[PDB]
Amino acid sequence: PSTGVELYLDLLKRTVSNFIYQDATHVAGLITQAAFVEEARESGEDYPTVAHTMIGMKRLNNLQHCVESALRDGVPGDVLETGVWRGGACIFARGILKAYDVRDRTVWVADSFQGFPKITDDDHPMDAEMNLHQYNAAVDLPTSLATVQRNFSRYGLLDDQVRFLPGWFKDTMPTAPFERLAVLRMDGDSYGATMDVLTHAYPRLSPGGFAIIDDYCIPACREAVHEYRDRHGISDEIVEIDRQGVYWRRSA
Amino acid sequence: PSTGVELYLDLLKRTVSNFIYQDATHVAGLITQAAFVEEARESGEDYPTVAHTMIGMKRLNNLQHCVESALRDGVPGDVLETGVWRGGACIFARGILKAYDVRDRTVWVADSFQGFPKITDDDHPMDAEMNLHQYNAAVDLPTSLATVQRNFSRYGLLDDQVRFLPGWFKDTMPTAPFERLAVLRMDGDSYGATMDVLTHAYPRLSPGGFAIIDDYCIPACREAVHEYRDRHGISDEIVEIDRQGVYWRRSA
Ligand SMILES: CC[C@H]1OC(=O)/C=C/[C@H](C)[C@@H](O[C@@H]2O[C@H](C)C[C@H](N(C)C)[C@H]2O)[C@@H](C)C[C@@H](C)C(=O)/C=C/C=C/[C@@H]1CO[C@@H]1O[C@H](C)[C@@H](O)[C@@H](OC)[C@H]1OC
Ligand SMILES: CC[C@H]1OC(=O)/C=C/[C@H](C)[C@@H](O[C@@H]2O[C@H](C)C[C@H](N(C)C)[C@H]2O)[C@@H](C)C[C@@H](C)C(=O)/C=C/C=C/[C@@H]1CO[C@@H]1O[C@H](C)[C@@H](O)[C@@H](OC)[C@H]1OC
Ligand SMILES: Nc1ncnc2c1ncn2[C@@H]1O[C@H](CSCC[C@H](N)C(=O)O)[C@@H](O)[C@H]1O
Ligand SMILES: Nc1ncnc2c1ncn2[C@@H]1O[C@H](CSCC[C@H](N)C(=O)O)[C@@H](O)[C@H]1O
Ligand SMILES: [Mg+2]
Ligand SMILES: [Mg+2]
Repeated sequence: PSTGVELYLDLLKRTVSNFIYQDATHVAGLITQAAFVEEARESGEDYPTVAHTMIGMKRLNNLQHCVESALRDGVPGDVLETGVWRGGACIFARGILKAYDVRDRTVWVADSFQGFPKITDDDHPMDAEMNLHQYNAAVDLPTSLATVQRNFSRYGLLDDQVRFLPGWFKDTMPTAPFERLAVLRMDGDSYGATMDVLTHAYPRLSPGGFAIIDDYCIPACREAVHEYRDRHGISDEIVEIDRQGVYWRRSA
Repeated sequence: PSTGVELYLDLLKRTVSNFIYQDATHVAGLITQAAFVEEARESGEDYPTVAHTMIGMKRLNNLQHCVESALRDGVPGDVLETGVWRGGACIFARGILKAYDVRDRTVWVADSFQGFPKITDDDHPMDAEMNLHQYNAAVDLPTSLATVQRNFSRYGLLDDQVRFLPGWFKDTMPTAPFERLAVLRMDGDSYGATMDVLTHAYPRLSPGGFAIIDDYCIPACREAVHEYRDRHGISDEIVEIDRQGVYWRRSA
């Protein structure tokens, strides 16, 4: 990075993922030690105790790629992340728009702001077995709307181009008041959250727009992706980002 | 802030002072609670447990003012900080040069890298009384050269335009290899450290350059400043920054 924009976006990635102060990770899943590990934060594989995003540098770089490509190529629409936790990825998205002085696109921040949902008999069997709800406390996942707003304000990026969609995706997505998306970033882990958002938000993704599946390594997530793509006859190349995420670019 | 440069430098200030994650302060001096207090970090009056600078937002803004004015006005010379702790103010200084693609100026980082010196019989009576050495561990002040280098690297700002002057100022300043300074930032607290640097570095401060006295609220520091100014017939207006620091701009 040499230009002001390049320096800003580089620093913003380093800051939301907190390579700057390198906070400890929660101990959960495959992470058995609390110590900061560079490689884990680089590929977004730990559970930061303090950092504002857990998606890591490779998926932040991907988000930047997708937003910049949409801007460059004149792909119409907003940016939506479904599953935002402390807000770091959406903060970075808003910063990208800020850096290029884009005044006519919005970052939509969608989340229960309550962590993973309690499982009921309505849930897909794979979601029920996985029961993501059980690790809400373990990785400090429930994060209120007020806290996420607090966090945008800390980098000076809380403004009218950031809009919030509080609630469960099955409830908020069908009538969410955006008309077009240039980037749809899905990070809700489950079959349910993935299918909710593909069903109700993907049709508003512009041709040339990007669909990012953060959690593709999770079998329930991946099953929703393939079910949805099969149903709609979507054959757009699935491109791998790191050990967790993939994306495709919508051809039509 | 709206340009890439403005956004970058704004974020860099917020990051080195850690308004982003808002670390606790040490409980020392007039600070009686550990909790982050916005006003205290804004004015640089606490003792951050994690942040890379303790000078606060107002004195960061002042440093930016002085460096940008020197660049704008074509004042020749490098930037020197005497007393750098974890390096945050010097990191920010390097960032300013980076933002404007300045390739012909250096940030000089001068410190014992060991905290305040033990008092000897040679010390000024006010320094002996104050005995700053007593506070080293309490506010985690001793910070090694390796750690400071580590810290610049985290921002991507460790390069050949950052040079280090390890040692006591009375030892390092008289023969420090720089020829001219555009900004001289003094943050060594004591009569001794202030007089060391005024004596041996100030004569290399260019006309139009800036002399920043971070610690002017400390009587021993202020005593050195007026003794030095009186000796050299310096009458340049002393301008307040906040409740600790002042600066003047050199006319003669
Ligand atoms: C710590 C929280 C995570 O828990 C996990 O990562 C939980 C992984 C469990 C422990 C695994 O199960 C174990 O596999 C071993 C090979 C054998 C072991 N024996 C005893 C049976 C067995 O316990 C995995 C394989 C369980 C299966 C069902 C699975 O795929 C679980 C996924 C759960 C992911 C949980 C949510 O993590 C999310 O992962 C995404 C990839 C990230 O992007 C991020 O998404 C927002 C993250 O959210 C915190
Ligand atoms: C905890 C470490 C600091 O300890 C301090 O901050 C020391 C504060 C002493 C205790 C103060 O004295 C007290 O003032 C009260 C209002 C009343 C109280 N009664 C009993 C009289 C009285 O004790 C101050 C006013 C003493 C005078 C001599 C002074 O200015 C002290 C300077 C010593 C500063 C110590 C070093 O702090 C440095 O202060 C600079 C202003 C900062 O920019 C920063 O510089 C690098 C910082 O370094 C950690
Ligand atoms: N069905 C659902 N409806 C709404 N939010 C959901 C949901 N299932 C999971 N979530 C939310 O999905 C998020 C997954 S963590 C998301 C990580 C985030 N993108 C980052 O940058 O770090 C959590 O905040 C959780 O509250
Ligand atoms: N006589 C002396 N010679 C060299 N370094 C000294 C010194 N007296 C004090 N110091 C150093 O002065 C520093 C004061 S703290 C400086 C704070 C720093 N400018 C910031 O941005 O946060 C300490 O790092 C200490 O090691
Ligand atoms: Mg994920
Ligand atoms: Mg000071």
